[PDB]
This record gives sequence, C-alpha cells and structure tokens, in this order.
Amino acid sequence: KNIKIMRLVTGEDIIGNISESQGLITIKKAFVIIPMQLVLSPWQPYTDDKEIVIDDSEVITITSPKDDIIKSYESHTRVLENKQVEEILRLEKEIEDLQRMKEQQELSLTEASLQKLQERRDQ
Amino acid sequence: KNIKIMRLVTGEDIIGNISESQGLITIKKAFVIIPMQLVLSPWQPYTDDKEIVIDDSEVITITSPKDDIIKSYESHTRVLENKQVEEILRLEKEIEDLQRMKEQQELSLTEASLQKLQERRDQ
Amino acid sequence: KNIKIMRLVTGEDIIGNISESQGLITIKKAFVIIPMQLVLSPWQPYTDDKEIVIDDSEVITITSPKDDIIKSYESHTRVLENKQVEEILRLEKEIEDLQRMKEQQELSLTEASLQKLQERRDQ
Amino acid sequence: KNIKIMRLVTGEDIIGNISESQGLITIKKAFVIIPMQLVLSPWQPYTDDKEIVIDDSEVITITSPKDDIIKSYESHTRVLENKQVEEILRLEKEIEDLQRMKEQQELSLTEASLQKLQERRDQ
Ligand SMILES: [Ba+2]
Ligand SMILES: [Ba+2]
Ligand SMILES: [Ba+2]
Ligand SMILES: [Ba+2]
Repeated sequence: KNIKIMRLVTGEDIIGNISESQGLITIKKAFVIIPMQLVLSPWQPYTDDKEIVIDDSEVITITSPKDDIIKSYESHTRVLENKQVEEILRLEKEIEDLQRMKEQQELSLTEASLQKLQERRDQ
Repeated sequence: KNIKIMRLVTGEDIIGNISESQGLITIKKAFVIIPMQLVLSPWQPYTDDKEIVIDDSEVITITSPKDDIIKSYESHTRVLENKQVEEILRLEKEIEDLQRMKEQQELSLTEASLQKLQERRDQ
Repeated sequence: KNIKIMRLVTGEDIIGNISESQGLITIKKAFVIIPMQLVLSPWQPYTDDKEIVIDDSEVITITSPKDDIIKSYESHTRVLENKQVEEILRLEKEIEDLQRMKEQQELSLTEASLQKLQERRDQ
Repeated sequence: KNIKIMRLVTGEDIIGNISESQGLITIKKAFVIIPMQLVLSPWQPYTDDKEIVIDDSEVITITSPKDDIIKSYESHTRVLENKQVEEILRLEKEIEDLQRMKEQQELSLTEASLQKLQERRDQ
C-alpha cells in the first residue's frame, strides 16, 4: 500500500494508491480533491477499470500527504464500499421477490393462454 | 540560501528556496504570489514534506526578485513559525491541564467502579 | 453493609453507610434528604474523603428506613458511579486525541524552530 | 502546614490552617465558604489576632478538601497580602508627600506667627 497525492499538468489534485514501475505509473481508487474541510470526487466516473495507467511526463509533483487527509480518504473509501454492498443486497432481494410473485402469477393459467404466452415470447 | 521567483507552465508565481542540481529542482517553503501590496499563500497545503522536487521542463522563467518582496517573504515566513510555536505551547498546556484534572477525578473511586472502568476500557 | 437514616442536631436527614465502633461513628456515601417523591443531595461536596467521622453526641435519632427509600438510594448511588465512569472515558479519549494531534503538528518543524521551542519551553 | 475544612455547629464551612493540640484547636487565616465557582469571606472581620482558639466540642466534621479549593484558597490568600502591601506603600508615599508639603508651607512664616502657632498647638 502506498498513498501519495499528486498534481496533474491540468492543475488538479489526485489522491489514491500509486505504483511507479517503469516511469509510467499505475493509479488505483483515484480521487479528485476539490478545495472547499475537504471534498473528494471520483476521478474517472465513466470507467469501471480498477487501475489506470498514466505517464510520469504528465504529472508535476508527487508527494506524501498529511494524516488528516489519509483518515478522510480511508473513511470515504470504506463508506463507498459499504453503500455499494448495501445496494447489492437491496437489488438481490427485490429481484427475488419480483421473481417469486411473477412465478405465482404465471402458475394460474390455462392451456391456450400458455400457448399464446409461448408464441408471443418467441416473437 | 537562494531565493528565486519562478513562473510555472500553469501560469502562477512561486517564491521560495530553490536548489538546481541535475535539471530537476528542489523547492523549499514555496509560496504562491497572488496579484492583489502583495499576498502570499501556501503552495501545497495538503503535504507536510519539507522539500518538493519538480522538473525544469515544467517551469518557464526563474529570476531573482527585488528586495521588497524578499523582506515581505522573510517577515511572513517568520510570523508563520512564531504562530506555530505559540500554538504548540497552547496545546501542550491544555493537554497537561486536562490530564491533571482527569487524574484527580479518577483518584476518587471505588474498587467495583475501578473494576468496571478496567473492563469497559478493555472493551 | 448497614444503611441507617439519622437526624442531625442541625435538623437535617442523612442517609448512608453507617459504622458505630466506639461512640464516634463513621459515615460513607452520605446523602442529605430534601423533603420535596424524594430528592437526595451530596452531604460534603467539598471533600473527596470516602469516610467521615462524627460524634454520637451530635446526632438525635438513628433508625432503619423503609424499602422504597433504600431502592431510591441504591439507584442514585449506582447512577452516579456510572456517570463518573462515563466521564472518565470521555476525558481519556479527548486527551489521547489531543496528544496525537499535537504530536503530528509538532512533527513538521525546522531545526531553528525546534531550538526556539525548547528555549521557550525552558523559560 | 495543614489545611482542613470543617463544619461548625452553627452550620457554616470554615477553611484555614488548623492545629489540634489538646482537643481545643487553633485556627489561622480562617475563611467562611459561601455556597454560590466558590466565594470566600473573612471569618472574624472584627479582630486582628493571627490565631483563634476554639473547642472541638463545637465542631461537627473536620476533613481534608479537594485540590481545586486548595488552589482557590491559596490564590485568594496571596492576592489579599499583595493588596495589603500595595496599600501600605500608597499610604506611606502619601504621608511623606503631605509631610514635605507641610514642612515647606511652615518654613515661610514670621516670628509672631510662629509664637501664635506654638501657643495654639499647646492649647
Ligand atoms: Ba515530473
Ligand atoms: Ba525552462
Ligand atoms: Ba444520641
Ligand atoms: Ba466533633
């Protein structure tokens, strides 16, 4: 584990897990720090990739942060995971309930209705 | 000691102690100069590192400043240290007073209460 | 254990743990009973001594109380201990947090600033 | 030195230096504690005696106090002495100034006026 803040050539502050292998660096769980206490936002809200590879030629400064920001970052990154798991449980329960109710509703049906059901499902 | 102002590719003015060793330069006690008299702000308010290493390919101009800005910078950099030391003394005194008062409060206690204290502290 | 209410020559009612050895009696956890349900107050709010020794020549009547007052006295004397322990935990946690924050704040300092810190602490 | 609070048969709280020799006790710098923070008042504001001798048959409880009251008592008993010394200096300076001014005023006088002065002073 290695948490190091950095400043991008664009002019923004990125905090996350860093790995510098061969110049090009790998970033995990990156967060944009908005100056405003502190506010953190997702860096790449359009991708699900765990790691993002960038080039060291496009980063200005890489430095270790103070402990308060470390605590805030850890708290935020565990709250997000907890909420994600809670939503997964909610979705699974709703899916199970809907499937059971649909099964019971479909159970009471006639033969011709079942044939029409199959035909329209095929269509 | 070597104080030289510089202009970054972003378009900001940085004043601080500079050391140019092998192209990449080391900066200590950097300050952003805001055009407004003069106003100075911390450059990296999220890190406690004494020195920051940047690349000469990302700096436009490095030049020595006039004496008025030198005087203002020295005054500001000593005022900050003085205030830091004063706050350290304040915190130490408050901690000592709180510890002493807690010790006297805990002194007056019963055996069963002491056992409950130890159990809940262990929990 | 022996709980016996008594009436003082002053004209007040004291309830607490009693021990009559050689005329002079020892009282622990004494409480003044205010006639108003029942209201209890500390008897000696300026001392931390567990036991107080008084003379039997200065007490009018010593008698055992009814069960309702015993229950109220026990409830009050456990609530006070519980609140005392809770406040001890609060104070310890606050002291630990303040000490940790002061340590991190002092960690980031310069040599001359450290020397000034030591000199002013000595003063 | 021995500071012990006590409760009198009258029903008041006395704090001061105590000495128990032969039953009868000696009290120095006694203060009445008024329940209201804490407020202290002189016990015997009509006498200048340093020590007052009372009988143990007229005191209910004698117990050691907590540290906060000790600190307050010491602070008050040094402030009173400091103010007393300051007033002594004020009075001495005023007396010296008045004596000097009277001496200079009396210096310029005639022989018959001096004789009348002596006669009326004798009267
Ligand atoms: Ba770089
Ligand atoms: Ba250049
Ligand atoms: Ba009796
Ligand atoms: Ba007595």
